Amino acid sequence: GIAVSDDCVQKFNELKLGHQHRYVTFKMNASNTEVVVEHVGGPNATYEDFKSQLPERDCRYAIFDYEFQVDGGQRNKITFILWAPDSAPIKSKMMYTSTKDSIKKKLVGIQVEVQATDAAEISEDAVSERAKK
Repeated sequence: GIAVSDDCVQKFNELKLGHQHRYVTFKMNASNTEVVVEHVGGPNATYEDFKSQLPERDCRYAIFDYEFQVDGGQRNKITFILWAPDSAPIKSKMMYTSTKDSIKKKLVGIQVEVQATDAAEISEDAVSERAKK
């Protein structure tokens, strides 16, 4: 029911098609009618730059273009992150849970999916483990 704004796609395509952003975060608009862009990370922005601003008691969506080395060769995984901390209100968790397939399906090209409910789960450690396979 919640719609996904076109700009969501648009920033996503920048990250994906032109490697313009390291990550894009998405949140429910004030009206709870659409999913909108929260933060755009620049191309050299860090993992900590993303993870540190995640709200302790609210949910978020994100796309992190996760980069790593396999035998010294460069690798990239477009990773889709569902942030849904245990402390977020029921209303919050229900809204993002119901809208996740819609956003994901519009964000063509997702290679890896992570769901995290706390600090260990959204750690770089846990996310790269998933990203490297």
